[PDB]
Amino acid sequence: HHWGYGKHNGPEHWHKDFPIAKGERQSPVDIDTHTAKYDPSLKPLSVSYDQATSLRILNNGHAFNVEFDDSQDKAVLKGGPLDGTYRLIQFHFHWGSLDGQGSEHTVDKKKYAAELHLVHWNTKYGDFGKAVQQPDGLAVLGIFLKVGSAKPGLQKVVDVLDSIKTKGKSADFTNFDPRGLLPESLDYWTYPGSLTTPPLLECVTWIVLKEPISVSSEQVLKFRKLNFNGEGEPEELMVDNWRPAQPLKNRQIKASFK
Ligand SMILES: CCc1cc2c(cc1OS(N)(=O)=O)CC[C@@H]1[C@@H]2CC[C@]2(C)[C@@H](O)CC[C@@H]12
Ligand SMILES: [Zn+2]
Repeated sequence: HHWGYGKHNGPEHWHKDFPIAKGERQSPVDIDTHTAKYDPSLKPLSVSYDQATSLRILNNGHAFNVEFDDSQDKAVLKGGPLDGTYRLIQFHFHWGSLDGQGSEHTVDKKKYAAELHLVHWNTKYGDFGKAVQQPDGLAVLGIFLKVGSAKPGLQKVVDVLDSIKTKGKSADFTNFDPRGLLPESLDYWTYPGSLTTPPLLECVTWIVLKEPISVSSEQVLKFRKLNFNGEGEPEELMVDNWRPAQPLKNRQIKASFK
């Protein structure tokens, strides 16, 4: 009876195994755009993905991860609120059963159809497992998806999903360029928070882009054909794999823009 997103093991249950669920810097949150404060002094984001080396795509039973070779500085995030250099290790998404829900963060209570998480770790901690133990260990770039025009740079991801339908399946996934998933603007909101799934560690500097990307109805429909279950187990569609907004508590969300 491990954690998931169902009635009996979903977000309202997680605190029993992971009491930090009720902690002081949990994610996601609602971004109240009127209350976020512009922070001049915030630096421009630097996203350097030209040498990114994707390796594999994996269905892990709650999402699918596109994993990268993070054994050298090849794809890094710097600047913004960040001190130092953070290396891209993977990206994944959260999405809904309907276009009207699926994002983890909300904007003035608005839910998007999905949310992309580009996960990076602070190189001063040597590797990802040590980084998640630190309050400034990770930087996650969050990008909202709305349904409209297709995102051509997403299509290679969509087309391999048939090969990783069930939990534990993986496939080769080389030469994928994550620059094709970024919106035009890098304007962002930032706040200190956590992993959004168990173990809910409070190790993340969240950087959430203001501008969503558009994906087509057919693209997000293909996400919804994935399974939470393993092969040969009863089929449960991988949909609504999002945690709802958590209390902001004693945090201020900062904006990079007026
Ligand atoms: C930031 C991406 C991330 C990493 C991890 C999870 C979840 C992720 O999603 S999210 N939405 O970006 O927060 C949950 C499983 C975690 C993992 C970090 C590494 C571990 C903590 C392992 O040491 C033990 C369980 C693993
Ligand atoms: Zn995530």
